[PDB]
Order: sequence, then structure tokens, then C-alpha cells
Amino acid sequence: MSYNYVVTAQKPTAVNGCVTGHFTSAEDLNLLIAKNTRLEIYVVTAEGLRPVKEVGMYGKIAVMELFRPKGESKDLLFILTAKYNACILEYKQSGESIDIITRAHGNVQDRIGRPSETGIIGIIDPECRMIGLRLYDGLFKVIPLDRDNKELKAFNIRLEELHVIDVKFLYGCQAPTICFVYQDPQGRHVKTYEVSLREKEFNKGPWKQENVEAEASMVIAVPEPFGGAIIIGQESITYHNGDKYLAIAPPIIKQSTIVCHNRVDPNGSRYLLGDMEGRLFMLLLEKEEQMDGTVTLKDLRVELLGETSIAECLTYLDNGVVFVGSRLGDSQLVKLNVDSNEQGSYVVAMETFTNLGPIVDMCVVDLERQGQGQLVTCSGAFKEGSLRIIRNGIGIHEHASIDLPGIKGLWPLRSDPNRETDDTLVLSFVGQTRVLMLNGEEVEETELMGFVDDQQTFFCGNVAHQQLIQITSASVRLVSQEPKALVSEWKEPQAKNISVASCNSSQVVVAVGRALYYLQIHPQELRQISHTEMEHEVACLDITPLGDSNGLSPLCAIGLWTDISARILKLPSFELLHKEMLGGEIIPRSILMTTFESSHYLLCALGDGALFYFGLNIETGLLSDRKKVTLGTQPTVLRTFRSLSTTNVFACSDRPTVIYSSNHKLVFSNVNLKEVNYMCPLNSDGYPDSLALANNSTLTIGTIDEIQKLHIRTVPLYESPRKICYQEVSQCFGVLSSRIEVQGTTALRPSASTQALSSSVSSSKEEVEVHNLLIIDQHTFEVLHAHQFLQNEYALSLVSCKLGKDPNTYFIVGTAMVYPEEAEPKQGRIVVFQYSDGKLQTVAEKEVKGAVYSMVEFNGKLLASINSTVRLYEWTTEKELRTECNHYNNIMALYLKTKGDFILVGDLMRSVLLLAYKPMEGNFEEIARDFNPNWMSAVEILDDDNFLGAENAFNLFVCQKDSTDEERQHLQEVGLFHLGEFVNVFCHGSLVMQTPTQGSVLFGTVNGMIGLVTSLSESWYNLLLDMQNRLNKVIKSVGKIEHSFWRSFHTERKTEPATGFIDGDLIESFLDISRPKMQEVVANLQYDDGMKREATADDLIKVVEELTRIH
Ligand SMILES: Nc1ccc2cc[nH]c2c1
Repeated sequence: MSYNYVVTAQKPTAVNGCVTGHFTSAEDLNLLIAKNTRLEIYVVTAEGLRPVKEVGMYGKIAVMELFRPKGESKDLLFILTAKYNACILEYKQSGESIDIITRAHGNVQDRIGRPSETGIIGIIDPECRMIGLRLYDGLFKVIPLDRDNKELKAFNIRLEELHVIDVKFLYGCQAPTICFVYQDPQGRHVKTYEVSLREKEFNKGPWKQENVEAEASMVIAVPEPFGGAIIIGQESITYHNGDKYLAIAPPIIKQSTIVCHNRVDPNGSRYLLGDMEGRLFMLLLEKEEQMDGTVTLKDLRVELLGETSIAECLTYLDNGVVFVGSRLGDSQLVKLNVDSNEQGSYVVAMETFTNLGPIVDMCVVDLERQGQGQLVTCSGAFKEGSLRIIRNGIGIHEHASIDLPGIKGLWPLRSDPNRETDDTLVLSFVGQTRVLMLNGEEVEETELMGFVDDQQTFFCGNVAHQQLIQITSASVRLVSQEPKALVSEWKEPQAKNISVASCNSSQVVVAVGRALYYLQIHPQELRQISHTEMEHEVACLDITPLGDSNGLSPLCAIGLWTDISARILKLPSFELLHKEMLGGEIIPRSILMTTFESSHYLLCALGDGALFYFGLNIETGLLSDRKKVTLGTQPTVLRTFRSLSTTNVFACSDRPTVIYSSNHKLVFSNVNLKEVNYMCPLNSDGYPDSLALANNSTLTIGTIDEIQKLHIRTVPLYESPRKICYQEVSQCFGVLSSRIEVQGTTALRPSASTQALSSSVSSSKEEVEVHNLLIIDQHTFEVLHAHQFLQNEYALSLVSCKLGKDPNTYFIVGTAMVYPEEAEPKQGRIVVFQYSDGKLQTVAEKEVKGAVYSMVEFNGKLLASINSTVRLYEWTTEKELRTECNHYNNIMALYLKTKGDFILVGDLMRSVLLLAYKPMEGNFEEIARDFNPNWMSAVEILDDDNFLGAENAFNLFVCQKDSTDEERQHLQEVGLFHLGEFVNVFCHGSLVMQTPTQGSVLFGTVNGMIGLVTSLSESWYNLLLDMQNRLNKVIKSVGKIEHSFWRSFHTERKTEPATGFIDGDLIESFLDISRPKMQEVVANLQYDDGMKREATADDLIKVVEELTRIH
């Protein structure tokens, strides 16, 4: 009944957890990072973090722990998902193939069970005797770690203590032993139990329980030789080992709750601690010797190290390097110095990693050009709060521009053998060559002795033995560097024209029609080594040397006319090693051997925009794993360039593209330029690390931005952004923000709201939140003005709009007055502001008797939700708001969207409702509601008949009218899908320049994931659903979780299969399965090019390409 497609535009960026150990090999130090559904694996080096493997799970990662059973040569990985999928994983590398194998799996949910309010805890015994899970209050689940237990069968033990705060397994125990903090009416306590596998029960623990601090929140199990447990609370740190109790109450920790810990030293001598304000502490355990050779704890000390990003997790990586995993701001690598700096800090930031999360609001604006949307998010919280401006594609910064038509090729040269930098740019034209010298930023034409100017150049460059080479249609010319003189010239025996050229430092391959010649470059000599006749005319050549080759290629890659083949030939024999037939009647135009992330590839571009690529074995010449992308409709020209110490490929066409690697897969990202015909890298004194680019009329020189799909600009606020709206007439954004002050009240740090150019305050007719409306310039993102709201006033909703017959555009803010003893607010305001002359004027205020959760402009009127009431206001001639009509049938109307006369209302707990304004009655009619209870987080109108909802348990659903009168009032849930993210905001728009799909709704999430929802026809839905079912049979899932299980709608109240939703991530993955798998997937499908007939792999590759470009 409803057909929707949902796909990831930006994967989650928030770090939910991190572990270190020896997973990829016994000798590697790994860092593993969980970003919701994604597991990232790195090797730690002196250099830094090397990415080795990234996988997606069909689940939200809730537990992630490395452990090493007896008999295992490296660590295994335990994962538990939020849906209670358990697995044990092993990393296997076989040559260049990397696989995550599932050693054991099973689902560990109970039948009865309310999920613990305080979350899943999973722990592993240091001796690998068992895994312990705290999933539900009153129960401790044990998975025995027998090699026979491949289904991860478990048993429950009754836990008398219902409210466990934290739990760990202790070190140095003859029986597996837990230590936990729990809360009862008498306060908080620490207790132990032994876990008996033979009795399937707890036994008495090795040390008696103790009372601990009221806010004790974390247990640390200390390794030998200490043993025992550290308990961290808000104002104290204790150590327990039974006949041993030590407690400190250091004032330095009292200001902010400590929420993460990490062991620095293997023997437990030192720990890192992080708090909610980003402070980083060292906790030091002092040893005392004993006559019997045991070691006991003499004392505990805490030292402030410095400040990081607000940390969800901390992992020491050796050599003073710490990974700071953040969910509220950017993650970091930081260095800990033995010695402090001038401010007193031991912490120096080394690297920053983007985190968009939480995305609490966003909007789409065409900031720069028409039809080019950019997303502007409210991101992060507290000192990490920011705006982020997100846009597709890679930018070029143009530093020179020369009118110079008809360029047919570009080559950089070093004319001076004792200078590292290029100083020369050689240009081809039809039948001609020109040489440009670069003196600083000046670009002067010149002659270069030895080169000819009256033939078209096909290649020129630096070659061996301090020589230059020029290959024209007439000849190969070898030139000495000092002086510049012709030292050798090669021509074909009858002086026929050269038609194609390739060259490296010491080797040349030229074609003459069907003939190939192989030359070597020697001192003052072009030596003809070998020649052959090809079966067909030669279209293109490459001899780029790959690997540890000492600059010599044993391979020649060639593309031919007629059979449209890409072939790998041996040099010098020209023996055929491998032939691939690319199909069609359009010849190959560019062919390249290249390396990305240490793997070798063959790229071959056809004249119609198709790019084929293959893995290349540089020993045997074998091509494998053919893939195909479309990069335009014109011939593509491929050229290697380096930026930021990585070789990538620039693809010149009508759609210029950079080809690069991510996670050992090739990626293709648009370059934000009009058509580029030719390019070369250029690294000159005046133009360092640059690119020369030519079109039909112009030569450009510029630098390229970071090679990535999305560009992100960060605007730090140093306080929490809450809501955003764009006001085109003022060329600014309005942003609601909140800062923490301590109780009047004192600010903790300067921030956007305290650092505006000018400021205003409402006049009254982690201690406290102070709320502000910020006015932010759309170009500079400077804070132009800040308006501070009343004490205890929280700003909840924001719109920019015109109303009534008034020509002005206003910022309008809805608020709540927040008092401690109120279950909800009973007072709030709507405030209408005008931004003029650098300041906000208050135009009008309206007191209302509740919180103004949501506002929307509605046909020149203001629609607002106020507690349980939806209200429509008119803007009168006297510039005040006046109630037109009200709707009362809500619990708490949190979310509003409108389309025409229709309003979609999202409720705290009663799902969604559809209102209509009735223009000839001047009131609302309730059209229909969804009678299924759902705890809503966001809503959107997809179209007049389809309503999208997101809810608190990470599901999407779609409601429609059911097409009685009591019947007409029941919305039907026709689409259901477990997304696995928490949606804060939906907004119509696209990041793609303005099909299988209709409409575009972007969404932003707590983890910083951005997604897209679009609509499908029944026909497309049916085809893609069939594809999913076929993909799910062939793809091996990590942990052997079923895709259908993962995507099943799931709340405490119900579990149902997904319906009416295509998983775009799964569909897009079709492009990465093997060709036999593609055949498996395609068999006996129906596809419409025409009439419904059998689909081919190539059909579906094209389809999934159409789908990828919607984001
Ligand atoms: N004891 C033991 C050893 C290896 C594995 C692999 C999965 N579960 C295990 C338990």
C-alpha cells in the first residue's frame, strides 16, 4: 500500500565504544571502534591509526569485548546487539582477502523480560570461563565458554539485588567472581558472588559487602598483582579486596561526574578517568611490598592531566597516545606528555575526527548556488556544540586562470635536475606543442631546446639519466638536461606516425596503428627492445610500474578497437597474459594500472563514460572481480595525482570525478567543477601541491580539498544548539542555544551567546540552563546578535516567516517556563522578533498556559502546539497573535508538520494524527488518527496520503488513510521498518544538484547518521524486495544475523516483519558482491527496460547506479 526506500547518506559518526587488543594478529595492537551498526578495526602504529577493516552488523552493537581462550593464537571478539544477537568473531586474513568469521552465535533474549532501565552490561571472565550478561533486572545470564557451545546457550541466575549499577568479573580468583554496585532503600553497596558452573548458581563471594558512596557508579576490576576492585563515585574513589579497604575523597573530581575509565598499565598501576566536562585524570595506585612477595595497595592519587573532547570512552594506545571516543563532540587522538606545558596541561591534541552527532535539528539551504542544497545541522552538546555545514562533492581552490583554448594535454616537467619542484608545464594542441615556464606565480611561454613545437605531444616528462622525453606524432625525442640538446630520436622504420604513447622513467611503449614498439631509456640512447602486431588497432596504453618494482614495469596494459578488449601483455615479449572483453561498439579511451591502499587495479574507461575496473595481479597479469561504474556520458581521461601523501586518480569528463579507496573498495566522488578535459598534477614553487586543469577555452591551476564524499565545515558554538532556521531576507540563520551556568549564576566559559557583536535580554514583566536566540551570518557564521530569554525560560521552537498582510519576516520563538515541581510546564511564551540594524527587536509577546513545543507557518497564520493543544493564531493589523481555533484531543503535541490545509501531529505517546483546517468553518476537523500507541520522536508528511513517523525504539513507520465514518478515522500503518537510529529531525530536501524514486526527505540522528527516505512505485518496490530476498541468501552476515530479523519493527509492545520499506544500504551492496553472486541474484527476475523479461547482472548494476545518485 506504501512503498518507501531508505538509505544512508552519512554513516553514524558518534563513538559508542572502543576496545584494544590483539585481534588481527598476535603481534598487532588493534583499536576497535563501535559506531552503532559499524565496527571499525585499526592497527596502531608510530605513524598513527591504520584502517584495516570496517564491517557493518545487522544490529546495534551493545557489547564489544576482546578475549583470548586457551588454544587461540589471537583474540576473539564478543559482540552482543541491542536485539540480543550474540556472536564470537575471529579475524582471518588470507593474502589480500579479509574475512570476519563467526565462531559461535545465538540469540540470548528471554521470553519474559523488561529491559533493564540502566542498559545491557556484558562482561567476560579474565580466565574465559564464561560471559556474563545483565539484560533484565533480577537476572544474571551466563554463557559458559565451552568450545562445544557454538549456539551460545545460556542459563539465568536469580540476582537478589534488583538494581545493579555496574558489574565486573574480578582477576585472580579460583572461581569466576563478580563484583557489583547495587542500590536499595538503605543506599548503595558493593558485593561479590562466585559463579558456579556446576550448580548454575551464585556462591558466597570472597569478601563481604560494604556500603559505598550514594552515587557510586563504576566498578573497575584491577589485575594482578593488586586484584580487587576500584569503585568510582561523585566525590570518592574506593578500593576493595576484602581484608582490604582504602578510600579517598579528592576535591578535584567533585565538579563533574566521572563517566569513563581505561587502564594505562597492564598491571593496573595507572588508569585514565574522564568526566562529563572533558577533564582527563590519571588515577595512580601505589604499591606496597610484602614479605610473602604479594603486593598490596598503599594509597590512591588523582592528578588532572588536561582537557579532551567530552569522552564516551578512552583507550590508551601506548607511547602516551590516547584515543578519545566522543558521542557529544569530535573524537580525538591526544598525546600525554611526561612534562606539562605553560598552562599546566599534559594533554596535546594530535588529531580530530568529525562527529556530527547528536544532530538535534537541521535545515537545507542553497547557500552558494541555486539548486545546490547544503545541510546545516545543530550538532553536539555543551562545550562541543556546533553548527555543521555539509555539502556533496570535492572543491577546487582556483589560484590561476589563463585564456588558452584548444588544449589537448598537459604534462609537468622539472627543467632543472637539482630542483625537486616542477618549473615547466607542457601543453599539447592539434598538431602543435607549447611550453610554459613557471617563475613564481608568473606563467610565461618559452621554447625548450630539444622539444619541437610543430607536432602534437602525446607525452613528455622527466626520464632516467637526467634526461627529458617528448613523444609526438612524429617521433620519440630524448633530451639531455644540461645543456638541453637532442641526444637520441626514435622513429618507426618507415617514419609512420605514432598514434598512442605510454612512458615511465625508463621504458616507452608506442603504438603505430596495430604495431607496438618497446623502447628503453639509456644514457643518450633510445634502445628499441621489441615490437609486435596486435590483432586490432590500438586505442590506449599504460606501463605504470606498481609495487616494489624499482620503477620498471614487466607489464603493458592495452585497450584495442573492434573487440573492445583490455589486455595485459608481458614485456618484452608482448605475450598475452590476460584479455577482458568489455562489450559494445565504443572503444576504450584510457587505461591505467594503479595502486590503492596497497592493492593493484586495472582501470579502463570507454568513450561513453563507462569505467571498468579489475583487481590486478602484477606477477601473473590476472585481472579479477570486474566492476563497472558510469562517470558521465563522454570519454573519460584518467590521470594519477598525489594529495596529502596518497595517490588517487582524477577522471576527466563532463562529470569530473576523483577515484580513491576506502575500506579496500574503490570510491568515486564528484569534483565540483564544470567539464574538465585534461589535468595534471603540478608542484611548483608558486603553485605547490596543485593541479593544472584545462577545458575547451581555459587553463586553471588550483588546490584540491580533502578527497571524501562530503565536505563538512564546523562552526564551534561552545554551548548546546537546539534549533535552527534560515531567514533568506536577512542572509542569516537563527539558532536557539542553551548554556550551563552555576548558581545569581556564573558562566563556565565564553560561548556563542556571550560573544555576540551585540546582545539583548528579555525583560521580566551543571546547575541552570540559560537560553538564547543567536543570529548568525550565513557567509562568515559570525554571531551577530544574541537575545537572552527570561530566567528559567527554555526556548523550544523556532520559525522564520511572514504572517498575515504584514510584509516583514520575523523570527518567532516558542518557550516554556520550567519549574522543578511541575510534571510539565503550565506557562510559556510565543515571542515575535524582527532582526533589523544588527539587533533583535521584540515585536510582540503572547503568554500561553504551557510549553510551546512546535510551531509551523500555516497559510500566513502561525500554528503552534502547546501542551495537549494545537492552536492556530492569526497575525492582526495591530501586530499581535490572536487565536483562531484550537484542537484538544492530544496527550502532548510535540511535533507538527503541514501541507496545504493538512496538519500532521506527533504525540508523546499516541502516535500521529491528521487534522484539516476547514477554511469555510474557521476550525479544525480531526480526519484520522493512528490508534496504535507509539512514543514519537519526529514526523514528516511525505505527500497528501502518506505520513512518516519515527519513534523512540529506533523504528520508522508510514501511515495512510484506509481507503464507515468511524472507519475513515483510523490511520493504517502500512509501512514498518527497524532503522536502528534515533531520528531527531526530518526535512524535505537533497544534497544532490537539482527516476526509480519520488521525493526526498533527509533525516538527522543522535549518532550523527544522516539518512534519506524516498518513494517507489509498486513495480520498483516488488523488484527491489525480490533483490533483497536474493541478496540475503548469498551475503554472509557477520554474526550470522538475518537481515529480516534486523529490520523487523520492534518495540516492547510488538515485533513484526518490515513492510513497505526497501533497505537501500542492502540494495547498494549489490555492487560489491562477486559476479557469480550477481548471477545468483539475477536469475529468473522480471525487469522492464519495453516488456517484462529476464534481468541480467548488467541491468541491475545500472538500476543500483540510478539509486546511488539520489544521495
Ligand atoms: N573456550 C572457547 C574457545 C574458543 C571459542 C570460540 C568460540 N567460543 C569459544 C570458547
